[PDB]
Amino acid sequence: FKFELSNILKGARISVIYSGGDDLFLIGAWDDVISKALVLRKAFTRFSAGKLTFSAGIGMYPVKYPISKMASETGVLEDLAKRGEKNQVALWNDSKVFGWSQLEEQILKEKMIPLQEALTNSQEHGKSFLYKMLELLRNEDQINIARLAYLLARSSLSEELTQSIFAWSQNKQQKVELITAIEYLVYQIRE
Amino acid sequence: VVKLVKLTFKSPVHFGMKRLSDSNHTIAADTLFSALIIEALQQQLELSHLLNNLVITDLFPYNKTSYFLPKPLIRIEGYKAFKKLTYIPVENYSEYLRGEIDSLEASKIAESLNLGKASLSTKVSLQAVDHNGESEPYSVGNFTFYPESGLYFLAKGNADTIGQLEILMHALQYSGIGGKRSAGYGQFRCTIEDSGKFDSLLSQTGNIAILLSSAMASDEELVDCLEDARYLLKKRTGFVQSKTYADQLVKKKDFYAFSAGSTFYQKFNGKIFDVSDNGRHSVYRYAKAFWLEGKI
Amino acid sequence: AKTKTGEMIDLNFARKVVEENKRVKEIVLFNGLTTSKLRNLLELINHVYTKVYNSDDTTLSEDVRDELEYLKVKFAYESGREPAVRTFIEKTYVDKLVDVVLKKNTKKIFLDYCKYFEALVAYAKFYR
Amino acid sequence: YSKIRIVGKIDVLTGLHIGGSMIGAIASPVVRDPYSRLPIIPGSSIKGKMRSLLAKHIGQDAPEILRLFGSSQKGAIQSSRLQISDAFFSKASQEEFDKKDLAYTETKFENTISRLTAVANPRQIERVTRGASFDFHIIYNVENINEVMADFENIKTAIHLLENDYLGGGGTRGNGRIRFVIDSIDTVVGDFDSSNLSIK
Amino acid sequence: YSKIRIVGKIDVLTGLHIGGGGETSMIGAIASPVVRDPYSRLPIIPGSSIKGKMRSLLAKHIGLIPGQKMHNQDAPEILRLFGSSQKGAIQSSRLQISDAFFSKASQEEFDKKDLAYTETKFENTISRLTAVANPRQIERVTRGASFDFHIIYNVENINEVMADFENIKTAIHLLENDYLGGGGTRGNGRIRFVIDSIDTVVGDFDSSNL
Amino acid sequence: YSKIRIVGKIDVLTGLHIGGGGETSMIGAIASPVVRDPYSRLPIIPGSSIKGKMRSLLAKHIGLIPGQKMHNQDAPEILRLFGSSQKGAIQSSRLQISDAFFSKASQEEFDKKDLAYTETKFENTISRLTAVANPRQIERVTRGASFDFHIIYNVENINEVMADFENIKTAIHLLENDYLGGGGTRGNGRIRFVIDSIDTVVGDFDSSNL
Repeated sequence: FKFELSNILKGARISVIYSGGDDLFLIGAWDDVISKALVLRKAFTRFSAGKLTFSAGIGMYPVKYPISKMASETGVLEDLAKRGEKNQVALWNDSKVFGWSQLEEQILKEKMIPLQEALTNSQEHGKSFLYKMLELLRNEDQINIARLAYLLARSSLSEELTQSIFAWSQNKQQKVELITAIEYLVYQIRE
Repeated sequence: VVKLVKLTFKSPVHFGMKRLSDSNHTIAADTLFSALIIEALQQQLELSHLLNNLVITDLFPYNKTSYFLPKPLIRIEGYKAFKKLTYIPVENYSEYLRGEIDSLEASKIAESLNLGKASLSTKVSLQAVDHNGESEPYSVGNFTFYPESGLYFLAKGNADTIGQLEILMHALQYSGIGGKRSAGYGQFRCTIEDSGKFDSLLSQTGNIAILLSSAMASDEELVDCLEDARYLLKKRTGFVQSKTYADQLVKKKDFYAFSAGSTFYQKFNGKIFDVSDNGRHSVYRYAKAFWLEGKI
Repeated sequence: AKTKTGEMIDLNFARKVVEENKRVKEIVLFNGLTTSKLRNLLELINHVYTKVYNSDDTTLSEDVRDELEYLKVKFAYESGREPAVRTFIEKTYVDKLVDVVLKKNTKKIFLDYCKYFEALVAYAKFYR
Repeated sequence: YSKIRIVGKIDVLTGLHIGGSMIGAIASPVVRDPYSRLPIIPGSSIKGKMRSLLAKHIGQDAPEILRLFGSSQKGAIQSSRLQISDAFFSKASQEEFDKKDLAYTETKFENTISRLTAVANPRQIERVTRGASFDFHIIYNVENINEVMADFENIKTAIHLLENDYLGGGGTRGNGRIRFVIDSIDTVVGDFDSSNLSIK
Repeated sequence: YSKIRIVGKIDVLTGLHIGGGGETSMIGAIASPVVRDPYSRLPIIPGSSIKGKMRSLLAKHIGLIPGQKMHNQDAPEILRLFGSSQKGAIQSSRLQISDAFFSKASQEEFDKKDLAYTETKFENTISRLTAVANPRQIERVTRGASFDFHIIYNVENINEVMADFENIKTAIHLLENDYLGGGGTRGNGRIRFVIDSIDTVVGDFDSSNL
Repeated sequence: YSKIRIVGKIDVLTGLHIGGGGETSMIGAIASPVVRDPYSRLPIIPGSSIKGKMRSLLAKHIGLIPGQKMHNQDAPEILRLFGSSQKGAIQSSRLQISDAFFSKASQEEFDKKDLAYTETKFENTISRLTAVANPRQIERVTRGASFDFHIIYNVENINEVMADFENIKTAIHLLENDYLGGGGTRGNGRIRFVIDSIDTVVGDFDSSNL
């Protein structure tokens, strides 16, 4: 909690308010807090040999936002992850709750990384393309799934990614992950 | 003459305990008694009768299904569920005293509570903006009750005392209770009726006794009552709320009282305490005891 | 509603029927159906869709019912002109669903038919 | 000591925003009831707007507005006479919006064009849809009988100003235009006569 | 304290398009819907869109300071009229410009002759690279339409009321020669203001000469 | 900040077709209509069409950079005149070309002859392998019709007004030597510009020379 944690956070814009005992409280850049929370999770598994898991809640706030409200609202997010059976994390909004392996692998690496290389590689693709896909996603009507396919058809995106994005949208769980993947890319690419 | 008074709250309530941000779902008997005293002062009604002849219970949750009493402080031979279990339906509470309630049923009772939802309103003060300043934000705690749910309390007193309580509660309906009343919160509607069930819980004989209201005994009663007790000692502090008291608002003297639900093997009569210091009028705090007898 | 062999008509069936017809050669749909004829039929259904959209009452008015009848007439005319349009109309059962919409006589069923048509167009674009 | 209940409906003439997030999502949600999710108008907003308009009209320091809206100054502790409950979305308006499948709160897309780069920044705000109605309850406390008429004339001036003014949000840009319809004025507590008294 | 009410008509000289949000689009439907009053489904002119255009035109006429970063660095007349948010120098906006709603007179006129309140203008964009048109559908309020606009002026400094109304008349004259809404450089949004009245709703002020 | 208003007329030398979709017609009837003003039902020339044709011709004349892909990459004069949206170099549009409406004098002249403003041209396509005709009916505005345009020029920089109006003159000359609307390569949309008045409506700029 105290000695090893400092080595884990090395190289990240993170400030430990307190580690106390089992309960942690950290404040830092939104990008590094998410990254180190995954790194904390994997180091915790090796330390505990898998017998122990920890549930966390992650929030995103502006700098001018009060510190007390950061602790209060993010504690409720942890309370959401703790509410589910054992290993859970609550990222950003309460609706976005994922397993630690799900957030690291199914979201950041499976989906976001292909999206990141997509924008750079394609001149036509722009934040505008991401937002248009995001509007079709987050729409319960199944018609938007057809509209996504229509949007993907003329989008001039790569065939493998076009099949990948279409497949993720149809599945109920994979859609949530695809939505989060775009958001993270949108947040990471602002300005 | 035990009378059940049920409050159904139209708008959210603050019911502050330590700050403006935090909100309590209920209030202790001292807060309601202070509100009654203020109302009697406004209505030009004598305070002596209310102070002497009235013993009131803390406000407690209720739904359409069950009325919830405080968890008694008794030894338990898991524990997290009992910590989470703050209120027990009155029929369940006798079983809890008998000790038949297990951990899973304790958690089920705790989740059964559907009193309402606690929120936090974010507001501003724009007064400085006119006088070449900046606005300042602040936060007010709120608790909005579900449509079936509400709060309740039991009051025992003489017939005239009960009628005076009825009039004062009729006025309190529009006066409101809690923080930030007269600013959009605390508005409620009250209905006072005799309750056979509560009277059956009232009349009972047991080895142990449990407080229904926040209370504290005098020193002479303290000597006998304190021994062989499990209690929670809660601090009652606040700012005086009156125009007559002083030119500027003055804090009340800090008080410490046994929390409602505390178990005493020896019962003690309550005392109305004075937490005023160097004020024009004495500030009254309610520490009278409402007792329920139980067997463990 | 439902098709022959008891299959269910939905956007899932729109995708399925666009896929089964899809033949590699160039990608050929419904034996030579082009995007332009599909967009012409979509223009017809879009005119009717705008008529209904502007309205708020759930029951289909007389004018939109006559519009659906003329839609059936245009379906027949385009089927007669082009074999591929006839094949598309019989495989997707669009005129039969126009009959079903007329039978139901509600805004919900017409909007669902419009969604089905739009899904057919979208998946035709996607699978090309 | 009497109390006068004012029962009224506030009509949203233009989309109302009382304020109170995820990318691509309305970042300015209106105040809503935590349980029923019906948007509400906090009684604090009404009280503050009325007090501000009374300050502008009379001119705060003035004894009349301070008695009406409460005073905590040293030596001048005054209880607020106007206790205004948060406005609640009305039942009739709720049914009229349940018909035709209309949402209770419209979202308004707005942009700001910079004076330097001419670029446009987009904001999505939540506004209570025009045509809504919020029941409003106000309790006037008759601390002194002699000042009742004067206080009610002050209320009337404040109401008239608010009719010509807005309520919450950016009202200089069209949001917050409201109209007050008062269902009744009545003495709930006490023997005071409020039949002659009209808020408007 | 006084409030001066300015009620009038905005007549659409050429089709008016002010963007709308939160509606997904059917394939083959309008690409850009206009902002509509959700209760009545009739298009409206947002008060903010008129205030922003009016203020922008008036500020350009008065003259922007070199490298003006914010809207609070405008001339003292512009901040006096439309409001300022400078830290420690906040000025209340005298102009409260409300939303302009599709008038019932134009409603009756368009119900006669069976005319839609809005019309879809079909457009395209021929690229400079491949010379291929890319069609779009812009919804626009019809040319016959009229909108009832309602502005409030706050009489804070009586000595500046005449100058403020002169600036208002200059801004409205600029706006009549300018457009409102989007796409105005391609023929959209041209409008005419018809001031029905300039009444004083609040106070004892005399506004007959304005 | 000045606003100069150019007002004149567009004379249809050869039948003008500006395509507007959204119309269903009977089997064998008119296939492609023209853009019309919904309120009057009379043919219109959108300001989008005029601005797009003028900007395209002017950009061609000044020159296209090799491998140009977007309109924001046009010459600086074109971006100054018709507007731009490039990142970090947003240039406002000094030209605000408006929709050209059917002239009332031309309407009365056509009513004198009992003549319809729009003619249905009958055309066909002869296949190259089957030599089978495919018939089409295209609506066109009748030759001899006039549309009165309305252009607003915003004098942002006093120095460049003469050069801007020289470019406007060049663009109008190109458009006169070119067509407007669709089908012009096959003899449609030939127009003539007759300028009636160039005057400074807003400001104190001197527009006598222009």
